[PDB]
Amino acid sequence: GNLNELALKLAGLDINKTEG
Amino acid sequence: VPTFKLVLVGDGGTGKTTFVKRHLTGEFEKKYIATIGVEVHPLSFYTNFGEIKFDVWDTAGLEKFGGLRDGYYINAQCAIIMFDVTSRITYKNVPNWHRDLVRVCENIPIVLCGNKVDVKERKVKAKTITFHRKKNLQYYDISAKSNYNFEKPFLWLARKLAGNPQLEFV
Amino acid sequence: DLDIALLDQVVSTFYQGSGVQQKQAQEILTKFQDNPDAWQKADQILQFSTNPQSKFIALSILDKLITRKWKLLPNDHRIGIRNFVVGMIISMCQDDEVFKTQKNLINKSDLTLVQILKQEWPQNWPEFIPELIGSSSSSVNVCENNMIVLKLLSEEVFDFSAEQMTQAKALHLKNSMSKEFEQIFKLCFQVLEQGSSSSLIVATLESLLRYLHWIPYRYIYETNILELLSTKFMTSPDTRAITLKCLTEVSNLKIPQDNDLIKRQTVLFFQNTLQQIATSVMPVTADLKATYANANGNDQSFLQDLAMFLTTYLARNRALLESDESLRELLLNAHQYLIQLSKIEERELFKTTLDYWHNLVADLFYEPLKKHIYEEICSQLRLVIIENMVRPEEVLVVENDEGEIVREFVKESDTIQLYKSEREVLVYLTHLNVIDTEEIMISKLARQIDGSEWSWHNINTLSWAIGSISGTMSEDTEKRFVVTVIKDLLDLTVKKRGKDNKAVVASDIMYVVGQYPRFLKAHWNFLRTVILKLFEFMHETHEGVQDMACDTFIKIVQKCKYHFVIQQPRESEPFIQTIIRDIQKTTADLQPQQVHTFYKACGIIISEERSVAERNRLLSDLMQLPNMAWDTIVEQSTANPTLLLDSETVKIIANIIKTNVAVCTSMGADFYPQLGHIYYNMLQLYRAVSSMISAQVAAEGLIATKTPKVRGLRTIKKEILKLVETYISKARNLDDVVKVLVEPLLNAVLEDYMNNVPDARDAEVLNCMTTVVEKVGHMIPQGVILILQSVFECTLDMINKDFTEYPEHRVEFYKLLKVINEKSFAAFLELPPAAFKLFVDAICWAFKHNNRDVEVNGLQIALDLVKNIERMGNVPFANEFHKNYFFIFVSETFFVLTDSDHKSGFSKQALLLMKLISLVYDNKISVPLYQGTSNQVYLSQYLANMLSNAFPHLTSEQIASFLSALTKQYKDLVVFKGTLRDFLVQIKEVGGDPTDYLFAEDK
Ligand SMILES: Nc1nc2c(ncn2[C@@H]2O[C@H](COP(=O)(O)OP(=O)(O)OP(=O)(O)O)[C@@H](O)[C@H]2O)c(=O)[nH]1
Ligand SMILES: [Mg+2]
Repeated sequence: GNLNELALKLAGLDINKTEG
Repeated sequence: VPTFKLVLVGDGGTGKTTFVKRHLTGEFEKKYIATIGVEVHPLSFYTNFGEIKFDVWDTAGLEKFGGLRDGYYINAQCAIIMFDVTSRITYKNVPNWHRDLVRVCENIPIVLCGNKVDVKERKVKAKTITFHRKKNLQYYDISAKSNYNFEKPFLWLARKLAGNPQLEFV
Repeated sequence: DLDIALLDQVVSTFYQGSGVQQKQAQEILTKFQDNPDAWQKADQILQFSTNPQSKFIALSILDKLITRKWKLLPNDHRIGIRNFVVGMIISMCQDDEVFKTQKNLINKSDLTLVQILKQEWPQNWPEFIPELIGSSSSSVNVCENNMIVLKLLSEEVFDFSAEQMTQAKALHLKNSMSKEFEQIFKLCFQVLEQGSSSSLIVATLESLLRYLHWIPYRYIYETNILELLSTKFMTSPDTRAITLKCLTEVSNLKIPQDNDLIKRQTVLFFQNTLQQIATSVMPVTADLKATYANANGNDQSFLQDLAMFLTTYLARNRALLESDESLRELLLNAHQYLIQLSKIEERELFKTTLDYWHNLVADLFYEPLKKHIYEEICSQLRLVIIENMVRPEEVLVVENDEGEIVREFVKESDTIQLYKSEREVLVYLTHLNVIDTEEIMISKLARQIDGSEWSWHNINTLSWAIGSISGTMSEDTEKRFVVTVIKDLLDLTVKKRGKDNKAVVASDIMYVVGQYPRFLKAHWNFLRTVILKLFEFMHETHEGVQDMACDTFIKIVQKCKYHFVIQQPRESEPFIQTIIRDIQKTTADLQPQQVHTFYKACGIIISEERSVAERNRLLSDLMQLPNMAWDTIVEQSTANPTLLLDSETVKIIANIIKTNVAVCTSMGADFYPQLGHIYYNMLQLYRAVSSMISAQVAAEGLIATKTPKVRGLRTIKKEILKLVETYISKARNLDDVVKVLVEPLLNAVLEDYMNNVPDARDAEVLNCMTTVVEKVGHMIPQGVILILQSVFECTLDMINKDFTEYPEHRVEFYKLLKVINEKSFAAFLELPPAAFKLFVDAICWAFKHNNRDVEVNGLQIALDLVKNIERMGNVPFANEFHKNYFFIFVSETFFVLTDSDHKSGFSKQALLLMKLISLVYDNKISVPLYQGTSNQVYLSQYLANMLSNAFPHLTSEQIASFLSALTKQYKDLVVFKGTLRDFLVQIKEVGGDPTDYLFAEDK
């Protein structure tokens, strides 16, 4: 198995976006 | 605005005076200067429903300085019993302080406080502290030195005496 | 001095006034009741005063007389005081307003009667109990008050007699109560079955509660009292709480174990009780969480007491209820009430139920055939625990003595310990049903996402719950579960509006991943993304995020360090190389403390590097920035200490040293080369700052110690001591510590310590030396002598004027003496005799402290010293020691034993005294101790004379009998301590019985 999807999503974690 | 007599009891050196003095002036005293008999200190907290006032009767924990002893407890409307989690004997004496207290004041809100939880070699381990259960005391770990749960004993008492669970200090 | 009216006024000014006048009244009152003649003022106060507070004080005065001097009194006065107290109690009972409103005063009078009973009963008051029983028919008030009297007698005899009475006296009073209890029980049972008056019945049940601590179970099981407690007194509101307390103690009785009848009785009272609670109080469906928040009447205490009863009974008796299928519904209803109680927002009540749930879920795990009975209970329990998870990590923010703000994690707190208990229960429950657990936590998370249960508290709490069950699900289920959770949280973060909300959820993602190191280690790519994300967060200025980022970085590397030092498939280099290279950019926006944490994290990783050349290389690279700064500033600043008047330079230097400290803390032994790189210039720096600090304190005094300038300098000084202490404490190569580190260290710190003025000497110097002696003291006998010479007398002088000044120095001094005495006693043998006397003096001075942190070490040193001397054979230092000091230690030990306020030292005081006595009674001292009489007789004589001088009210018979016991019991610690406790009781009073010291043999 792998975690490639999850790693890419986590790399998008952004507390300064405004997609609220 | 009413005033509530609060008696503060427990073994010598456990932190009673230094807890109160920090509450009054913001400063923390490092020296141990044993209390002789009692000192009464008015202590006010401002709340979201107004001012609350305690007359804090800070009693001596050393036998040789005990003074009037349980005679300090007459009229008390609440109490804190303090011990020191770095010293097992001070927890061993908590039932003796409680006994002398409630023989005078049958039905008052009491908080039990284990102080000095900042210190690295804790001797009175948390699992060990159960005396308050059968006596219906509140319990908190505190640290007068490091500001841990510093207002909680007064907050719980204030709520109890004002009959107001929503009361908050401000 | 003060007649009745004026005493009344003083009391009323003390209790009802304030300020300065209240304090002046206090002093009058305190002196008055300490007056040995005060007790003649007292009856008069009791006869004539109009003030219940005056009468309380008069009773306290009489208690002092009763407790201490009663047997000095003529038999006339005794019977007079006794008749007076009895009649006064009866008047107060027969006066309605007083009986209503002066209960503390009647309770005090009752306790005074009990003090007399302790002296007089039953041997000189055999009719007391039948008289009391008789007078209870005379009045309902008197009867009620009689229950208070019997309750206090029970407490004073059974619960509180240990240490307040001799062992012999306590046995006599317990046997006396035991013999007369049949009649007290008769009265008690009669009132419970007939009485109306709730206040009388409540008093009766309060006394029963105390009797249950000691009475034989047959009073409970062979009468009808269980029926009354479980039916009658549960139905009436005012008796509910006290009846549950009684039934809690019934459940703890010593009862036969192989007896069907007793088992049925035990089931029946619980059956009755739970039925009565459902009929008369509240059904299992009631929302106790809301009832408890309401707080009507005494309901909170009742519910607390119900939790106690249920958990007490069930922890002991659950298998009994499981053993018959007709009991199933009782079993389950009892558990369902517990589930409801567990939802109440009151932490101490929650912990009480949690202790029981722990017992239960362990038992289901280890006997899973039972598991089907509790499925529904367990399901609701997962939810309760999840919803009440507390935070597993807590940080204290404090200002130190140099004014810096310092974050420290709390260890072993009540909160932390509750987290651990919660986790253990939830681990068991997870294995009991992993699908249910998973569903509960996923749907809980869905209700964060749909907003219905959203809040910072709820998402944090759910995160702590989820993070607590790592290693429960099996690796593959865990993988899927964690993927699902993390994705749900990543969407939740995107969905929430506002930086505050997104920071909370982001911090919880980082929390959950830190708690699943198997999941992290399985996929390097994911781990590496986590770390790079944390590094992004180290630039985020939003409150708390940088600290969260640094804390998670070090937490993760503690667990996954290996993955940073190897070269991973598909990467050109070990990730530690990458971290080190971008370290300046990565940390640029961190505060200094955070930067130090980062460097500490790096050192964890580097210690994992197995090859020494490569590890040293990594260390060298890691330290490039602080070394560059060091190499450009420090030597220069030390050759012209006028460059350190720049507070900005002092700041930069402090932070360099703290960077070293941080790296050393994690690398320990592996830090050697970096320490070596800065060592000699670091020690020149120490001297230059210590000189400047002392110079200014000398000229300006104490207040110079609070200045921004002196604080910055003291920081450098203390960090240098911290770095050396930290390294030496973890060193593995002790040869280098001794050959390279110690000698420069001692030359730099010791003479400077001695020459500094008292207010510039740092206690941390003593701490550092303690670590040096602990670690390599066996290898540096000459260094240890230097340590003593430099710090011994000058520190003793700071702390021997009073007990209160230089608190840190007191504590560190006796710690250092203790370790020197354990590890290099030879240094004490080299002292000149006058300095050795000072050492003995210092040990005795520690004994006299009301300060547990000093006292313990003083006592331990004395014991260790005596063993050290005892291990030297028949040799003249030994024999000289004994002739010079044996008796100094005997009387000093006795002096603190008999003092009011050195009770924490009791155990070691006893041991020391046993050891001293053995030295003589085991004929281990080869010389005579006096200037062919044996040392045994000389010792007994010394002791009789010492004791009759310190305690002149003791009789010769009391002293002969105590000493005869002590000298026979000194191999048996427990018995020996019992005799000492008896002695401490007898010295507080006149007329003790000398036959008390025969208690051990009479047995
Ligand atoms: N480490 C630590 N020390 C504390 C804390 N609170 C108080 N102390 C120290 O413990 C000692 C407590 O002294 P006091 O408060 O005078 O003692 P007390 O309980 O009033 O004693 P008596 O008046 O003798 O009954 C002082 O040396 C304090 O500095 C704490 O939270 N942590
Ligand atoms: Mg005090």
